[PDB]
Amino acid sequence: MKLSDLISRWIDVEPSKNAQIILRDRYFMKDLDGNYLETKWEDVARRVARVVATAELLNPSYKKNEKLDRIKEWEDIFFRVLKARLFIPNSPTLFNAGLGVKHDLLWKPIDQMTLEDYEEIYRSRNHLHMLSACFVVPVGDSIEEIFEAVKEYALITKVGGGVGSNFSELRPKGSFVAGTHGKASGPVSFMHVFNSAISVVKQGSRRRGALMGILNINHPDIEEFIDAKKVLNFFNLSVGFPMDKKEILKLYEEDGELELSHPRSTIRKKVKIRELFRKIATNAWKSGDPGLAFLGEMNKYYPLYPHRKINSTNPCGEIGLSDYEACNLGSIDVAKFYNNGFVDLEALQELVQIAVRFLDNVIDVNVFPIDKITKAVKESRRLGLGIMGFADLLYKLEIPYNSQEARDFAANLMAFIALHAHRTSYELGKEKGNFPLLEISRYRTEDNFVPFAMGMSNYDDEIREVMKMTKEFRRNVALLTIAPTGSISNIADTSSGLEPNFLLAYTRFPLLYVNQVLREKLNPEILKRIEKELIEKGSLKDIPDVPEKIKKVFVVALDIDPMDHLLMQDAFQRYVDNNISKTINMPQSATVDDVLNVYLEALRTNVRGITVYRDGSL
Amino acid sequence: MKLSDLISRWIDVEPSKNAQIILRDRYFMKDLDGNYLETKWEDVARRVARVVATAELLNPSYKKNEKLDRIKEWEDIFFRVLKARLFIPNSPTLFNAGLGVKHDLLWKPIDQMTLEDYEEIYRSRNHLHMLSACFVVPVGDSIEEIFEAVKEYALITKVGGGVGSNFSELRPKGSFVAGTHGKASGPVSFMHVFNSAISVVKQGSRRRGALMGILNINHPDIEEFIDAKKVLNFFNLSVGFPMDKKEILKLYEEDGELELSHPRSTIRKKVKIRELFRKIATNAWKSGDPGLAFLGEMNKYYPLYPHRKINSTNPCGEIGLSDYEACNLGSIDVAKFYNNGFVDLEALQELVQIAVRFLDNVIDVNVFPIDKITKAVKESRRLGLGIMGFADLLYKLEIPYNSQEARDFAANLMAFIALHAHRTSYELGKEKGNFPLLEISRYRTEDNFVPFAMGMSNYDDEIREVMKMTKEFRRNVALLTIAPTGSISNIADTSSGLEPNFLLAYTRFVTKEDGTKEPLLYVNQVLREKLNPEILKRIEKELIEKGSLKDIPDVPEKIKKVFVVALDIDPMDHLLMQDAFQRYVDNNISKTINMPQSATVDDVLNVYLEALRTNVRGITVYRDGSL
Ligand SMILES: Cc1cn([C@H]2C[C@H](O)[C@@H](COP(=O)(O)OP(=O)(O)OP(=O)(O)O)O2)c(=O)[nH]c1=O
Ligand SMILES: Cc1cn([C@H]2C[C@H](O)[C@@H](COP(=O)(O)OP(=O)(O)OP(=O)(O)O)O2)c(=O)[nH]c1=O
Ligand SMILES: Nc1nc2c(ncn2[C@@H]2O[C@H](COP(=O)(O)OP(=O)(O)O)[C@@H](O)[C@H]2O)c(=O)[nH]1
Ligand SMILES: Nc1nc2c(ncn2[C@@H]2O[C@H](COP(=O)(O)OP(=O)(O)O)[C@@H](O)[C@H]2O)c(=O)[nH]1
Ligand SMILES: [Mg+2]
Ligand SMILES: [Mg+2]
Repeated sequence: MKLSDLISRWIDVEPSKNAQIILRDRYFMKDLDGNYLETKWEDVARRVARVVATAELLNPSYKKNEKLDRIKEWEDIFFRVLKARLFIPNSPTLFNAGLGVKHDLLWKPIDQMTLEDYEEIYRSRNHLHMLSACFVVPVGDSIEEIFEAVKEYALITKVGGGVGSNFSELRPKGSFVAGTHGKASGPVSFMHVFNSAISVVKQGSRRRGALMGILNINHPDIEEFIDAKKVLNFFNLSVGFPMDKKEILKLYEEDGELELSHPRSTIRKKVKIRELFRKIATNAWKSGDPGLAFLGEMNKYYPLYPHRKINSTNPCGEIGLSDYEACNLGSIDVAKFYNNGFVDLEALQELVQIAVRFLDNVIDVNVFPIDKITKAVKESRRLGLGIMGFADLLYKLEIPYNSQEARDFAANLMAFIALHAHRTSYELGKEKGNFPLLEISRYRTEDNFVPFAMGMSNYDDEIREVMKMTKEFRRNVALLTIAPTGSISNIADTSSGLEPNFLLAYTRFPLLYVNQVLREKLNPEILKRIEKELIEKGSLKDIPDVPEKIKKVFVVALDIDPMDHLLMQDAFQRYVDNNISKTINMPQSATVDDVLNVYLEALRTNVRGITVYRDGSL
Repeated sequence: MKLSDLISRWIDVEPSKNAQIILRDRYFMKDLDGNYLETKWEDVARRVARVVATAELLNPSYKKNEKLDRIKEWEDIFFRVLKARLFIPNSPTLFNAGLGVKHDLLWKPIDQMTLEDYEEIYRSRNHLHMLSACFVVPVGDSIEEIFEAVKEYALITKVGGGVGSNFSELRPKGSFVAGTHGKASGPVSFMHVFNSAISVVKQGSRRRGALMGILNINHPDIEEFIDAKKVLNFFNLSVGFPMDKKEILKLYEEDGELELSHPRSTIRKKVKIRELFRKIATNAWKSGDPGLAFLGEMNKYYPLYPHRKINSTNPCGEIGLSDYEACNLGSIDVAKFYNNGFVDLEALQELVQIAVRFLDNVIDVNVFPIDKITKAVKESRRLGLGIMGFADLLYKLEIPYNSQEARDFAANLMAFIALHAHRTSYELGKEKGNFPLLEISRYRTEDNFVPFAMGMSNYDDEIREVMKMTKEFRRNVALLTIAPTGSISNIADTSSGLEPNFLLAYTRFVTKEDGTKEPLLYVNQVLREKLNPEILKRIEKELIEKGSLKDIPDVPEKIKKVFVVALDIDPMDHLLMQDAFQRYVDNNISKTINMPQSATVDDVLNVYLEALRTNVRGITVYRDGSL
């Protein structure tokens, strides 16, 4: 079906009461005195679409004389997709689009818009007009650099961004400090200062700080780092693996030793890699931190490596970013593309093309707090297009999430999306200009460069042809992710990212969500029976009656075993150029060795990082 | 006697074994491998003298034909006074002088020095060559300004400076934040972040962070602030009074109210000033914090006010500084100037002269971490010349510290030092050029401006004359302080600043090798010389135990009266001695008002009230046994 007719299906479906509370609470724009300027999701869609359409003012392919018609056409299509909740950008785009701009321009009817109105919108965006969720900044090994970075953390946090750093440049605890003849405090002690700073800075009532701290497996303070969260309450922590995954897997299998060293310390030490891994797995088993960051695997597929390098991810791991790089995200609700036993690929291809342009346009109307970041974004134009609604889509297609069928479907769907996103990046490079760094990237300097592993779809040959075409034109260094969608999936009334539903019926903090696909499928009588027990047991697994069929389709996170979580992550990652947010859920009864086995399988798969969470742990 | 004759008396006297421990521990320079580059006090005096003499390269009054000779001469006199421990600069001058300079230049015989050698010393001073103890920075009401200040605190602490700020620009807790539609954390919450930063920064083993935080009495978060230290372990805290001390005393006497308010907040509150005072006194009675900072009184005597403004002190209260301003200090051991019943003013006047040139030269070879600081110091050239050994001097003169005799003597001594310091600033402005802001200062734009209150000396008229002469030539905006001298008085083997001796005797502990802790027994040297050694051996047990001579049987009354220690002296007598010095000091004064364990909160309040009537610029109290 044509997208415009899909839009018609969804556009007047009202957000749920629960989603409306969330919107009122933090997304509807208020004036300085606290009065609402927006009361409905329609108003947000209008505002955001108009602001992001103003980027077309910069399009060199439009004659000054045609610009108004073209801008209005993009506003209209952005508005309709957004109102329908077929695609939603990351929260900061929703919170901050239009800041600075006269209230009489942000919601005015589109048929009244003049070229001067759009110019005024573009000009009046203020210093807070920050629309991107993901940031990385370096923390160099000096007091100047550490405290400049603390300042950057605070500035990013204030405007609503999530920021990560690799702390491995900081010399280990005890190291000589030539300047004072002293002993260095080490990275962990400094991370405490970053945490203290972020305890007092937030985006008001809308968004607290969210941080990632990485320390590399071979740093002399790695053991202290691994136990650091056992304070650092604003940080997620992951262990960094800058080397090849294969090299580290081989070391483990051969029971080898890892040399812990640092370039500006005499502190050296040897540790058995198996012991280090067990220490990680033990802490993860207890508390869920730290995760693993396969930085080597990110750089393997980074088109600008090795003249730029990925040293860190943002807070939830989904984008690997070079120093001072930021990235804006957005997600398609693929559950809205179910049509009579199939995914409507006709309409999906159309939305992927719109979505890529929208995310690319956000770069042009985004304002960052630090010039180095503005520069890094402009040079690379990395985007993060992903999906949400995946688990609910599988429910509609009657596919169990824990099955090879599901995984082959996921690979093929992600492959389709990736083909069309990259084809769109080609078209935009031809239309608007290539990203500045194309010439020095592997898209240009190499043949047969592909930014992901592939191997699980018949789209692969077509994907290879497109990548060859982008030697010539390419708007964006990379285009895809799967994010947590912790808030936007709630706004869209759909499942989160690629995750299975955690529960089919449950209350969040008033009350209560109950899976609509299940409500629409399960016998409405055999439903009011079981319901009490389902909220009690948290699954259908051993409720009797309840058809087995409904049971096998309507699985939740803890019905699905750790390896089936992991292999789902791999199926998607083979067709994602950035990374993926995935929690490997594990039963309360899992052991430390069960965790280690997830790590070893992860090292063989194509995953770029790992997060585990053992039920009942925290 | 001539200063050269006094120098002869002291120059070959080495520091006590006690002082030598401190020096080896943190004053003797080491190479990157840790090997000692210095092993005698002599070696430190050579290095510092040579570095600071290097500033004479910039003296525009010298012809290059004499320049080597002139430089070598100041290096020589600097070396002799430092070696003798007659004058010693603040610790950071001693720790950092010569950093960046090739080791072959800092200690080689002076007769091997060429003008190329001095030029190279000047050129190779590195970014850690920081020679000043006292800093103030602003903390403006924005996330950007707050975290820029946090960084500044880390950079200053790294190089071994002590820093203060007034945090009153920060809007009170719960105030609107327009950029986020949020609520402000308030100053105290931010001060916790500064403390956290400084928990991980220090000048190696030499020196931990030392911070001052001031909040003004009409800030709406003042009550929270007053109780904040009852965490902030690197902060001293003082309450700021930017208004006239008289205005505050009058509000108190009338039992009036203060309106608390802030320019970036809508909430205002009225509080009884007596209630606020009792809150301060109760916390100080418990813990020693917060102090009082009479900012208004400091600005009363600030020659650049209101063009520039003192909003805060450094950590120990002794220098009131404008934003980004710093100040280098040094102190004269006046105990060494006793001669046969009198102070040797002949030799003291010559040393004042040398010392003011030394301190002014430090500015020229000092490297700061932040350009705005370099600028502020260059524009003002503020110095902090003070004294140590004062308590020991009184013992030698057989004057009780707790007496009008002592306070009269103090005022006269400080009046004399002030006279000849400001005279040498005149001579220096003529030789080297005036401080850039002389023009806009009250030394030019008024008649009869004097940067301190006077009123307790024969010298007042001559001081008035010197200040008039200084309308024309003046190298320095201000010259004088009395610091704590917590380390340099140890190196000099003398009493600390203007403070009385805390104890006349205690057990010192020496690391033996083998094991222990060899207990030695320290008795005050002047007491050792006056007291019959038979008696001393008899009473010293009891003297260590009781921490005073006062109730020891068969110690002569004259000895009891003269050899007083801090807790023998009542709080009013502490306070009035502070007033006597402050009348002839252009910056402020470090003084602890010691209070007996038996003092009440009412007794603390009465100290604060008497302080409002005297000429003191701030108050620190410590009640024995409170912490
Ligand atoms: C000064 C100082 C540094 N450090 C750590 C911070 C950085 O990780 C590292 C170096 O900081 P720096 O600020 O670089 O110290 P430096 O340049 O004077 O010494 P070097 O030439 O040997 O670099 O030392 C502390 O932990 N505490 C300190 O007091
Ligand atoms: C952003 C933010 C500010 N503050 C405090 C820091 C400053 O004392 C004060 C101002 O911060 P600013 O950084 O100046 O906030 P703003 O400029 O966006 O808003 P305004 O125009 O109202 O200044 O608020 C917090 O306590 N928490 C915060 O998250
Ligand atoms: N500062 C801050 N950033 C967050 C927070 N939650 C998410 N982010 C950022 O947004 C990214 C994507 O998270 P996602 O859950 O998809 O956000 P949504 O767009 O709000 O649904 C994270 O990886 C962070 O970079 C938060 O609470 N605070
Ligand atoms: N950073 C830091 N500064 C100090 C310390 N002790 C003193 N200061 C600074 O030195 C100034 C004068 O102190 P003083 O005790 O006379 O120092 P001394 O020269 O070491 O004897 C204080 O007022 C502070 O500003 C310390 O331990 N750390
Ligand atoms: Mg360094
Ligand atoms: Mg502001």
